[PDB]
Amino acid sequence: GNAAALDVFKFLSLQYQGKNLLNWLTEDSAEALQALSDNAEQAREWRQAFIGITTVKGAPASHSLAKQLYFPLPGSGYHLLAPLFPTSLVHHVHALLREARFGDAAKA
RNA sequence: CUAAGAAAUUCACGGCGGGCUUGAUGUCCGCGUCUACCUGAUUCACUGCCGUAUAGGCAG
Repeated sequence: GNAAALDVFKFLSLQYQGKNLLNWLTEDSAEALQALSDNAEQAREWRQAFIGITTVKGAPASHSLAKQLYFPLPGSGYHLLAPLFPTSLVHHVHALLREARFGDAAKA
């Protein structure tokens, strides 16, 4: 999304009590939905806004510039199989490679 | 029915200034290489004659 809009993500990435405020907003809790408000229904619509950062917006779509690749089924069929780029897996493998190449226990 | 399908890197250029690598040196003792064979498979497609012949035949 927008790079100037990442203040919401820096606000959601806080580890205030023992966990993220995101997962505190997923489950029903008394400390949740009451700290950030003085009205009830306003806190409900703020929850339904703030929990929507993990929900896909819009109809499912893969662009013409995106990749989608037929896969033959065992009987006579095909599935379209549009693959996406795993940025979390690339970030995990990239962190593993930087830790194995540049880490303190590797430099030792 | 292929991480499918698509694509102009390109223009120009002074690397050269200079130089002592030197001395010195024990390679060295010793040694069983034997054994046994078909080059011959048509392996020399030859030399010459009659004929105008390259076509064809003939002699040794």
